[PDB]
Amino acid sequence: SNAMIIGAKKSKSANALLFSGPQVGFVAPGFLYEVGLHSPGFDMEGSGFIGYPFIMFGANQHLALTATAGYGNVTDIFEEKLNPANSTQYFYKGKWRNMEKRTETFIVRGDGKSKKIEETFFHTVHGPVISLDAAANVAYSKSWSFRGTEAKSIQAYMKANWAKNVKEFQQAASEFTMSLNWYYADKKGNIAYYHVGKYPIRSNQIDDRFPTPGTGEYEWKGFQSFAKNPQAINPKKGYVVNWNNKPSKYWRNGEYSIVWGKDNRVQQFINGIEARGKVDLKDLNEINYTASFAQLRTHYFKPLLIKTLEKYQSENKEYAYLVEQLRKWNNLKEDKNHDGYYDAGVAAFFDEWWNNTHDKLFNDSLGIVSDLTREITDHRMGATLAYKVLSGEPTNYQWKSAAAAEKIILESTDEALAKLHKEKGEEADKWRAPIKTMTFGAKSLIAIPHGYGSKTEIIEMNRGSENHYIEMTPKQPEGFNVTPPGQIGFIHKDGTLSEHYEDQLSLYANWKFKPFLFDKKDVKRA
Amino acid sequence: QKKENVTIIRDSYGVPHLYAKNKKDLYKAYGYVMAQDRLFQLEMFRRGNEGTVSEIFGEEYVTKDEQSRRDGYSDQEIQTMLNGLDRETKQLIEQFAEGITAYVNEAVKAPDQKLSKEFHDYGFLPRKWKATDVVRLYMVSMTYFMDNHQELKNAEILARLERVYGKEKAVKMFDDLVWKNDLEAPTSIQPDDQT
Ligand SMILES: [Ca+2]
Ligand SMILES: [Ca+2]
Repeated sequence: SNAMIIGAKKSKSANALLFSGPQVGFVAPGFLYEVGLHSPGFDMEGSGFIGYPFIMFGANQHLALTATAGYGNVTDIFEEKLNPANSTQYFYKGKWRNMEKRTETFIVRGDGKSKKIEETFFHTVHGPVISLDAAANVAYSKSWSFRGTEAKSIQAYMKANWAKNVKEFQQAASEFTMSLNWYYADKKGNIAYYHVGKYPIRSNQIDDRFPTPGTGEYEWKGFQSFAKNPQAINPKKGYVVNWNNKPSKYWRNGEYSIVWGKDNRVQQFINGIEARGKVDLKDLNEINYTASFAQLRTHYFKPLLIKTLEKYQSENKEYAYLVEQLRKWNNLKEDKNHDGYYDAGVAAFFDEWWNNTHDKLFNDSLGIVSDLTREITDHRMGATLAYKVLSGEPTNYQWKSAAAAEKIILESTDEALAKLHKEKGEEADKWRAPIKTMTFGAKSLIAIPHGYGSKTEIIEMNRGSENHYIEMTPKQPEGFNVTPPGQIGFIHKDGTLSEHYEDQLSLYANWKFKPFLFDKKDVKRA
Repeated sequence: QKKENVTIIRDSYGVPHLYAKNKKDLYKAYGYVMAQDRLFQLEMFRRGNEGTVSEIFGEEYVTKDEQSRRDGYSDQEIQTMLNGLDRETKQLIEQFAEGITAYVNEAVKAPDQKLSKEFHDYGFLPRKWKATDVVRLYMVSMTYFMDNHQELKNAEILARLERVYGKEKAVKMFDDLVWKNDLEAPTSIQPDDQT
């Protein structure tokens, strides 16, 4: 998920701006639900996740808000020491303790005939048992810092909906117990950013990248004050951008640091904001378009590739050509002429170059753990370690010397070019790859079916599942948004689809939007 | 535009805009319009949290239902959560559930017109809702963004590296794979911006 908030000094109109882009996948019916809520002193328009009695992406009379996932450290795993004579007992604070046991019955549809299966589940003082290592007399239990406070988080979000100023919104933020980033913009020109959640006070004797021994010496000691959560009102830079990246330089997240490295996809939003002076909502939309189509490895890896090839272009004419094509490429995989092929043929070379390079960097050392490390070293948010190795920047382990790294870059180039020459030809326009498409399907990230989906294909975009663009003018929030696939999920018994089942797909695919409605006079004619 | 005590204006995209005299009425209407538009989705999201999807979609979802029940909460535990909220807030969540239930009751009485195709095809009926079920709808999606077992993956990475390469090399490699803090990682705010 991505977000931007723009303060008065960075906004062309001198009004604070907000951009939302939650990434919750693409399903029909959609993951989001758009609504307008109007009662005395409470006027709010926007969307929330399906089933939520509150808006997360939108604006009330006073403030606009959005959120992105925090990735903060709110789950710890405890390694329980099991009694070798009784695997339902674990050692805790000097004594064997008994696990709480629960039997659960599952009715399963077969064929039609229904069957009953039973399973037994265990809890310790730390939480549910998630994994057994019986060989080691260990069980693993899971502690959430928000355990039992999920309803308090709902209440906090409702209070954010009802809030009228920074003080009230910050109060709501301080009560939210799960790990999100919250973003705020108001009609007085203020912007604010909060990394919300209840973050536990951990033992300073343990390495928080690994499970914590569960014997009692290393327990959490409460939760830190909200005043220690990363947060800023009216930061000096004049804006905040985020694409699930790190809140602030010294904020840590334990086992999940793999998302917060030097190479990070938020660079697309930083680049776009820093390349401009004062901005309007149209500028924000252009930044979203760039991020949505960017080949994210280009930011740091395309210059490294060019630098290597340039050293050898006097001997290798194919390298001179590649350099020219790479330099003129705008780093996007886009289809501006809607012909079904990505516009830059060299992007197909670059994709294959990267895949070859990643494998040559790590297969010889991490191949034996690649079922777990490939998701780190080729992560969708960035490839920091690969960047450091190829650039010669300091690492703890000496993966490759600069000479070995350069040979990898060259071998990967030769292999990628040889395959393109064999299958498509020598001109880059022949390399253009067919676009990847996506549908709004039947199964969301909760991993169970919730409808019948849609078969309408649109180009894949690394983009929010909805977008709002809001300007907090003195009169009212104004702007535009899109909430695909459509508002209404109802399909009649006879197969008739609601006219609002997928009537926002074209807007979404074509970078068009519908007006943000706030004034009732506008609503009645919308 | 159509009127209980709440005026509902559906715009040209079908988005409902609710005009109420108080929050109790507003939140009931909010649940009602969401159920009108999304009842089968709401039902299945709830079943996801309760671990009852395999009642509808079969054995392919048994392990998913097991995980959901393993890590989830009983109705009583959720009710205790609701009882710890501000009185008014709990009441509004109850109103929201009453609105969903109002549509359920309408749909089961006129199923051929008001129950969506998936219920007819899968051969079951929607049940009525309580405020605890609203909390379940929050948990099924929000917890996904918070819950992970990366600590266990990390322990496995380190152990496998150590058994082939030895401890000193494995530690260096692991520190490059899952760092303590990359001081060059781009950040949303600067340290001097902190309140
Ligand atoms: Ca942790
Ligand atoms: Ca094209």
